[PDB]
Amino acid sequence: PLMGGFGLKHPPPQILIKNTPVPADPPTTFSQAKLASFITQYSTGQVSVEIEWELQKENSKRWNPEIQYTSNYYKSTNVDFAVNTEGTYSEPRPIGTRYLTRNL
Amino acid sequence: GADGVGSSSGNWHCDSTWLGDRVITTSTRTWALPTYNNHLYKQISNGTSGGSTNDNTYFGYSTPWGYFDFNRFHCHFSPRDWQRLINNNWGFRPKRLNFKLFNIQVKEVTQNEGTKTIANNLTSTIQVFTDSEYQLPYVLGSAHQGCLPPFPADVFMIPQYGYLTLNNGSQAVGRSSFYCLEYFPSQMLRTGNNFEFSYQFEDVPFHSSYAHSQSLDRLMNPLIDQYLYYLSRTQSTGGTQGTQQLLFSQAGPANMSAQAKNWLPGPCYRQQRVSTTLSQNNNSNFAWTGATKYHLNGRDSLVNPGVAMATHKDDEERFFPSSGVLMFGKQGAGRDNVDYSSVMLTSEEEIKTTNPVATEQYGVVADNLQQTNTGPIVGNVNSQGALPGMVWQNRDVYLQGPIWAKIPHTDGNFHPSPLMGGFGLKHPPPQILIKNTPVPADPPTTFSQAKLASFITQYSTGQVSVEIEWELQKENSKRWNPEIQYTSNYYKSTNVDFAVNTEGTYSEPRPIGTRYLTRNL
Amino acid sequence: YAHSQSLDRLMNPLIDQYLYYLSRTQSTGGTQGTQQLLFSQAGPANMSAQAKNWLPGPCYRQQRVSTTLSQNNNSNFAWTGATKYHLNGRDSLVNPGVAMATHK
Repeated sequence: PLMGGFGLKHPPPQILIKNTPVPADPPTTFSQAKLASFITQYSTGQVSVEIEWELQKENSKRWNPEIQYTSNYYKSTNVDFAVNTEGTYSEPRPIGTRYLTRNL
Repeated sequence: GADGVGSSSGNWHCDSTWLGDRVITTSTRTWALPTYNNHLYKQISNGTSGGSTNDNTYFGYSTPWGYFDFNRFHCHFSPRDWQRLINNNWGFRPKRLNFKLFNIQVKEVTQNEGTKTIANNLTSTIQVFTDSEYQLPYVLGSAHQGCLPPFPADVFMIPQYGYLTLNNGSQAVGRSSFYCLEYFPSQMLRTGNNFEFSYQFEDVPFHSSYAHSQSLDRLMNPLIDQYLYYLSRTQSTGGTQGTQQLLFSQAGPANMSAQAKNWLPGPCYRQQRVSTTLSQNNNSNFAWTGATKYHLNGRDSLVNPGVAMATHKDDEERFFPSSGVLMFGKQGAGRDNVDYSSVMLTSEEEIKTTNPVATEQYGVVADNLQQTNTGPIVGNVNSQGALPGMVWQNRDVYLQGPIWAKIPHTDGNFHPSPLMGGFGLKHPPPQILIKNTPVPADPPTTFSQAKLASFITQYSTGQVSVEIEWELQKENSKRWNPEIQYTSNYYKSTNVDFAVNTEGTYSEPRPIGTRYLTRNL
Repeated sequence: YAHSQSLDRLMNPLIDQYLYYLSRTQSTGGTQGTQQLLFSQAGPANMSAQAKNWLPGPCYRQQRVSTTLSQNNNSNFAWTGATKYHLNGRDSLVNPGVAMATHK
């Protein structure tokens, strides 16, 4: 992909879900038309997903230290990647995936 | 059991599997069953004492019961899956069907001032039974409304069940039959339970989908003559005197009309002809008056459609018989006195080969018996019965049309097959009947002889699923050039056909005939 | 046995049909008789126009006779106006004929 990530020829299927429509009380006398009324409705539940990942271990002889992604040492108003006063979770900056080095 | 309220009693199957020749098609819809007749049986009638005439008199009952009607094709075939059927196949017939109710939930409702409020009633039940002994009037096959809506998102209302019986005028005779449906074994269902049964269609002929490539009179060999002779000329020709003489000839390529032919066109029962162009039709109302009718028990009944007959001959598109063709509506078309634009007109053109044109005479026969002094006179046969040596084609079926009908059980019938098309059956699929189990309101403390006149307003809803295993007759043919196929327009349009519109109203633009592929007669 | 349902009454009294028939050939309710094709559905109101799947049995007419003497004509039509079939020059009266309802 241009956005990055993995291209796949058989991606994970997409799950589709809908409330089963519940019609309100239809009239007594038959009517040809389809039922235009329904009971306002919504549903809630829990969903769980796991992904088993495979890693390629980093095996390298570079003498000096590498570069690593690390949180700031210095004080700040409030913790990054954590909630704020009013409870709004916030992530300050994007995280690149490339730090460790490899000989071309 | 292991069902209970917390668990759902079924799944949702809408699918079509093409397995070799067999093709399994299933469907599912959401249904809602209103209480009918405040749980009463009612004698209903229409007397001619009112504006009604003697033809419209009926006598009958309207029961609280209601019945699932799946009888129409468009229930069981998605238009694409109905395309694969008519493009690739000569013929098809059903074999066995299966039927399921499930996820039944019952509800009640109360009216408190203007507040209209619904709740669930867990214990309340509904009753379900099929007639497998055919002990009831079988009212499917008259193409009444209310069949499972084509587009599976729709939710439909189960139609009320009633029937008609003998009358004399508005009153009834001694043979008038009554039926109390609660008098049959039925199953009572609770929101946990489901209902299922399996049916098997009786042996039935493949419905022919194809158009003969050879008109019935053209079976000859173009090149070769015949060894038979016919009477070409009664009068000595090329002389000043008209002396009569019998001369004979052979019918070759030159004159093909006189050739001896081994078969006859199908039977013919005339219709009146009508043009879509208004100026061409007469100025009058001949609709009912000049209509083609049959007289029964003093009640003149219009013949709709009538026997299967070619709609219009070659190089006239516009003329169609009065009642001869099935006529559907466009989506959202009015009920009564709606203009021509809203109705759709099926056409018989496929069968023009083997059957006579509907609006034209079948044949000509001699009226008189000739003599020296008597000139021969020949009359028209407007209606011609069946004679030995006649072949014909039954009426085509359409995506909207009915699938079957119940052959009446009588001692003598000639080639049963419905006029609407479809399959005739001597043991059709049973009809399912269903009703809310009536729940009485609080009766008084002191005993009362009278039956309980109050009930809790109620309705129920659930899911229904039906599958039909079909058998196909594969199309095996050597025709060199391409066939004709049913295909959607290539050119752009406001919006897709057979698909929803802006406001969400599903619509089907035109009927779909079953006959494209060709077969050598 | 005697069928409890006359052949034209097989319908459902309550429900309409989805087929249409030709109700009226002429624009109605105007001073001018301009012809117009209007269509309708046959419901409970008009049951005669409904599309029916079968036909009455075959028919070969007979002459009608009343037991009341005054009502019948004054003549001998017995043999003369009889319903006959012609075979090999010998006209043979049809007795009884095909099974047909005696009187309406």
